[PDB]
Order: sequence, then C-alpha cells, then structure tokens
Amino acid sequence: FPELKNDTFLRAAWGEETDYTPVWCMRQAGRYLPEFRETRAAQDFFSTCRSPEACCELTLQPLRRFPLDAAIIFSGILVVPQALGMEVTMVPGKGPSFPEPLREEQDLERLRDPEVVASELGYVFQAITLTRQRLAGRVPLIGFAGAPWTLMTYMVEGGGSSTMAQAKRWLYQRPQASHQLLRILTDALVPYLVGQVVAGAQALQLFESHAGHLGPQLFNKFALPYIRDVAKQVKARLREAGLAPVPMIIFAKDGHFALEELAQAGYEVVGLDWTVAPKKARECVGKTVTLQGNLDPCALYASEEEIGQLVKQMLDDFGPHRYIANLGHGLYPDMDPEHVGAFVDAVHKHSRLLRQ
Amino acid sequence: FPELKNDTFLRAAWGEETDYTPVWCMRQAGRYLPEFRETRAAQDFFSTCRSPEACCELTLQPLRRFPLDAAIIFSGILVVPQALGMEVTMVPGKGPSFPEPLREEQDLERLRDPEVVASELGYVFQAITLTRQRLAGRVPLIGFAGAPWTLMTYMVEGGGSSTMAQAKRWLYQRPQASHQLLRILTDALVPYLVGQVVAGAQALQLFESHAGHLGPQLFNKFALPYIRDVAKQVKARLREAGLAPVPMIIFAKDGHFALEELAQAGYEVVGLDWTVAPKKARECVGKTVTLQGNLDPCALYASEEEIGQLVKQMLDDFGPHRYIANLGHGLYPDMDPEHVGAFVDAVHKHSRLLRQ
Ligand SMILES: Cc1c2[nH]c(c1CCC(=O)O)Cc1[nH]c(c(CCC(=O)O)c1C)Cc1[nH]c(c(CCC(=O)O)c1C)Cc1[nH]c(c(CCC(=O)O)c1C)C2
Ligand SMILES: Cc1c2[nH]c(c1CCC(=O)O)Cc1[nH]c(c(CCC(=O)O)c1C)Cc1[nH]c(c(CCC(=O)O)c1C)Cc1[nH]c(c(CCC(=O)O)c1C)C2
Repeated sequence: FPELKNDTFLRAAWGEETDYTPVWCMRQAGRYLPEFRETRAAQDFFSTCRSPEACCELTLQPLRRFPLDAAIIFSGILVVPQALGMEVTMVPGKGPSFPEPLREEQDLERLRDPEVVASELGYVFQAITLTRQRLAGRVPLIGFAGAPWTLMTYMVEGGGSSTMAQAKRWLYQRPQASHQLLRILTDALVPYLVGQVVAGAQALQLFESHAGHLGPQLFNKFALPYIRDVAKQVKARLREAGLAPVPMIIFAKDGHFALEELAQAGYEVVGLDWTVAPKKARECVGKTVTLQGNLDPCALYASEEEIGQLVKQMLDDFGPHRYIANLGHGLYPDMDPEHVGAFVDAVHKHSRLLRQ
Repeated sequence: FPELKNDTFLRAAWGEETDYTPVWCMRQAGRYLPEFRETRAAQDFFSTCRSPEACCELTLQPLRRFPLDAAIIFSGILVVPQALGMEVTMVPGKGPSFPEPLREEQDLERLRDPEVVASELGYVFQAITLTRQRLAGRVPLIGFAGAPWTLMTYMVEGGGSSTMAQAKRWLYQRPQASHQLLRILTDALVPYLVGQVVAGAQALQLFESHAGHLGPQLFNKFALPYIRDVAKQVKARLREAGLAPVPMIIFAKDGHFALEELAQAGYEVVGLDWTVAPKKARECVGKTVTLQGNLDPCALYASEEEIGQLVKQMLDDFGPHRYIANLGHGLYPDMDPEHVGAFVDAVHKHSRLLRQ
C-alpha cells in the first residue's frame, strides 16, 4: 500500500504528542451529503455495501469536502448478523429490520459457524483494499464492527428499541443462551476484524452503541467480557500473522458507568458520548488511554460561530494530550455540510492555539 | 424447526378459505435473476445442487425480492436418475444430457437398487434442513421430484425431445421393461420424497413435465398408476414414522386430457399449464381439489399494467376458493425480475379485492 502521509490520527491514538488535534466524524459518509444520497439512490443499502467501488466513493466524498484526519470505510454493523445467516432489510424510512428475530434458544441453530463468517464478508475486505489504494496515503483508514452485545440486541429485538426489553429478558431469563450467542458473535467478529486489517485497515473501532440500556452489573457480566476478548484476540492473531496491530477504539454510547472498566479493556482509545463531561471522563479512564469525542452532534445546528465556541470549550476541557476530536455520536441526515466543515476547521484552529 | 409464520399457501393447498390468494412461481430461483447467475458462476449445476449453502442461498434470493408465499428448494429433477447410477451433464448452452441413455432392457442392470437412492441424495436433505432453518418460518418450503414417466423420458431419450419417440417406442415395444423401469423410479422416489419431508419440507410437488406426449390411453397405462403409487406410499410412510403428511401437488404439463384422473390420484393440488381454461379445469377436477397455476409464463413479457389485467382475469376465472396462483410453467431466463414482481403484487392485490 501507499505510504501514509498524514498520520496524526494514529499518533494521537497511541498517545503521542501531536502538533494539532486530529478530527473525524462518525457518519461522515452519510445522508447529510447530497452526493451520498445521489450515489446511494442506485441501490438498496446492503447492496451498496457489497460494491467495493460504491463503498470507496462514499468513503472518499467527505474528504473531498473537509480536511478530516481519518477516513472510515463505508459499511454497516449489521453485515455480521447477515453473514451469520439472518435476513436483514433496510425499511422504507423505518431503518434496519430482521423480520425473523432470534427469540428462543433453538433459534441459535440457524446461525453459521462463526469461523466461516469472514469468508462471507470478503466484499468488505475488497472495499477496504480498494479504498486504501485509492486514498493513496492521504489519511488513515478506519475499519469497524458492532460489539457483541449491541449486535445481539439487533438480532433479538429485530431492529431498534427504546428499552431493549426482549434482549434484556434474554440476559435475565436465558443467561446461558445469551452467553452462547455473545460467544458466537465474538468468534465471528475476531476473524472479521483481523481480515479488515489484512485488507488494509489502519485502525479499528468497535461500536457498543446499545451499552446504555445495561446498568453496570449487566454490562460487566454480558458486554465487557466479550469487548475484552475481541481486543485480546484481534491483537494476538495480527501479531501471529506477522502484521502490526492497529490502534483499537471502543465506543460505548451511554456508557458513562463503564468508563473505568473500558479503560482497562485493551483498547488504545475510549470514545465518549456528549453526556459525559470531558474532565470527568479523564478522571475515570486515567492518564494512558486516549479519549475520542465528544461534541453533541446537534451542536452542528448552531451557527458556524457558535460551533467554533463550543469546540473551543470542548478542547479546553479535554486538553491537548491523548485526544482525538469527534462528535458524541454520528451526524444526522438533516445537518448542513458547511457546519460539519466549521467543526473540522475549529478543531484544527483551536488545538493549534492551545499548544502555542 | 422455527414455527411457520405465513401459512397461507398450506391453508390454500388443503382447501381452506384464506384472506388472499397465495402465489409462488416455478423457477423463481432461476437465471432471470442476475444474483442467481452470479452464485451459479462458481460451479457446474450438479455441483451447485450438492452444496447445501449454495442451494439455500439460491432458494432465498427470490424471497428477498418479492413477497412470494412459498419457497421451493433449489435442486434438479435429474438428481434421481443420477442417484440411480446414470451419468448426467449440464451441456454448455444445450441443457441436460445422459451420454449413455438406457436403450435396451439389459441396460436396467446398471441401475442401483431403488432402496439405496435416498442415501445417495443426502445432500438434498441437507439443503432442505438448512434452508428450513434459515427461512426461520417466513413461508413454507416446497420439496419436489420428477414423476416416473418424465424421469424415464430423460433416461431413455438422453435429454429433451420434441416427440419422445424412443421413450414411447419403449412403451409400445417393451411394455414389461417399461413397467420395470417405472417401478424402479417409483421405489426410488417414495423414500426420497419422504426423506425430503423428514428433512423439513412442508409440501411436495411432483413434476410430470412430459405428460403431454402421451395420449390418455398411454398415460393411464404407464404414467397414472405410478403417480398414484407415489402419493399413496409417501403418505403411508410419513404417518407410520409419526410425522404429519404434507400437501402434495401433481403438475402434468400438457396434461389437459388427464385432469379428471389426476383429481382422484391422491394429491391435494393439481397444477395446470396455461393452455387449460381455468373454468374448464374446475369442471374436470371437481370441487375438492385445489388448483394451481396457470398464467402463460410469456405473459410476463407484457407491460406491468398488462400483467395486472391478465392476472385479474385469471383470478376471476379461478374464483377465490381452492386456488394457489402460479405460472403455467417455469420462468424463462430472459424475463425481467420487475415483471415477476408485478405478477406477485397483482395476485395479492386482486385476490383481496375479489373477497371484499
Ligand atoms: C460506521 C457506519 C455505521 N453506519 C454506516 C457507517 C458507514 C461509515 C461512515 O460512517 O461514515 C452507514 C449507514 N448505515 C445506515 C445508514 C442509513 C441508511 C441509508 O443510507 O438510507 C448509513 C448511512 C443504516 C443504519 N444502520 C444502523 C442504523 C441505526 C439503527 C438504530 O437507530 O438503531 C441505521 C439507520 C445500525 C448502525 N450502523 C452503525 C452504527 C453505529 C452508530 C454509532 O453508534 O455511532 C449503528 C448502530 C455505524
Ligand atoms: C424445481 C426446479 C427445476 N429445475 C430447477 C429447479 C429449482 C427450484 C427453483 O425452481 O426455483 C433448477 C434448474 N435446473 C436447470 C436449470 C438451468 C441450468 C442453469 O442454471 O444453467 C435450473 C435453474 C437445468 C435443467 N433441468 C431440467 C431442464 C429442462 C430440460 C428440458 O427442457 O427438457 C433444465 C434446463 C429438467 C427439469 N428441472 C425441473 C423441471 C420441471 C420443470 C417444470 O415442469 O416446471 C425439469 C423438466 C424443475
């Protein structure tokens, strides 16, 4: 692959001092871009995911607009449940659905052996290799997957939920089957994530988007062990294959309660939602790990001037070291690309002022 | 197995009233789908048939496109002659061939004992069980086989024929050897069909695709007895194994002349080609059996609007009761998937209008 030119994001991830704070945005390839909608209009979502050229194009679009310090491959977290043998649809304005969710223990029998999942996800690897070549070293490319608990929620609920009542009913009433499912997911995720690195990914983010529905007791029992196992095993396999392990990011949305434990889970970077005050997060995680985040995505509805001031304040609270700027969650479809631009420029401008 | 969610097809097959008319299409897994061609490009046809995952994928593809009321397992009718010990090929754009057809009585000696055939077809059972699990109760799964006479034609002719002159020359010149062959086929088919149900099939269709080459006299002598024996024996074996018998469909293409006899042959459903007027078929078969069919497959070359009107007329002629919609024969490779979609949507739309 082409040599990396701007490695600021990786240096920050590993905890090195940098000349400025690197920034990227969750869902930077997203509907808020008119060009994203145009490219997507051609296929259904999961078909787009299976076209390496379409994924590469969608990955590159935000970088043509903004000097983001990382690209993230266009894909979905739900490709893993799909590769395990569940049927998923992207519903006309209602989002992802599994019309046949897992509801009893016997339903686990219809899943693939997790050791075959990576082969089913070759298309993601193809997209990654293509995008890495086309980026030509501009910035690092981030690969990603959903975390075991969050993937379980989709598989059991059959889509989004305000309570996760069915998935939590599994944890309390079916603890053994729940552990079985979470282990299947873990065993699928590890080879998938390794394959993403083999294909060219230079960092990995694990999205535990549904962390917040669990308290600490359930999180520690059912989410945390598998978060830890993913990191441990991915790093092991990469080292054994003669490759360099990449920085890994754990993002537990609404996971305020788990920050101390997440800081000791084998990830270089802990990503934060906007509800956690940066200084409190720093106290929780300590001084080695890098923090990522955490601007309220809705802050981008504010004026460009206001966005710059909110960014200044955020950067003051995080301080210059061990920090990668991002939003607290992904961009929303009605946001103005110029305000995303304002966010990026502000992190760059203020982080430099903050150093000298 | 997962509990069946949409059982409309089975209710219709047994002759129960339903809220709408269920529909499926012969060759719904077929070349008209670009994704079918892609999946097939990897192997030769009979090798694809021997991969449970490939068969499951091909079975599911049409359901991802259209709300069909049944799935049919991807396989071939020629797996039975192959399992009996004949060598078959799928010729580069010339279709199935047996380079060493049966031509004299002594040639029967090279066939397996029909009681071992089911064991040779384990791969079909594996595909069925996998597909049943993966479908997760969305719709019922149909298993199938060729009828004895039609299988004989392939075995003697060595492929397709416009006249079946060699196979008919067997019936007239070699009646005893012909009965011997038809009995071998019957004795192979029964355990195969039972095994398909044991593996998860929820209905069975027997394809007498080559019925039309026979008149009534030859059909009644050489085809009908074995059609009857298949149904009787399959139901007996299932009951004796403690399983529930499934609805069975007999489809005699070009079999206008045999409809009265087919209605008394022990099948819940008589399938019709497009040449038989629905009202005349209803008169022939009487009021218990369910009819299946019968739109000219070539009608799908017409505009989506025209397809809807032809469907409306067809449904008017059949009436709402004791009817499963399908084409009169399988989809052709040059047909437009959107027109197949139009067919499905039209049956659903008009059948509901026809009830209330
Ligand atoms: C990383 C990523 C994701 N989605 C997409 C990407 C592409 C990478 C690029 O982001 O910029 C494209 C991606 N994926 C999807 C879309 C929108 C569909 C469309 O384009 O019409 C896009 C752009 C579909 C999708 N897929 C998902 C949802 C949310 C459902 C819910 O609210 O519960 C949705 C809406 C599941 C999903 N997908 C993702 C998450 C994690 C979000 C986070 O925690 O920050 C989740 C939970 C992550
Ligand atoms: C049920 C079924 C069949 N074929 C195939 C299936 C898979 C199930 C899914 O249909 O949708 C795949 C199936 N089987 C075959 C194909 C095409 C080969 C390819 O994919 O290149 C497919 C998709 C090969 C095949 N196999 C056969 C033919 C026809 C030969 C002739 O015209 O005499 C052909 C072309 C024999 C056959 N096969 C079948 C019949 C009955 C057709 C009917 O009466 O409606 C017959 C007569 C039935």
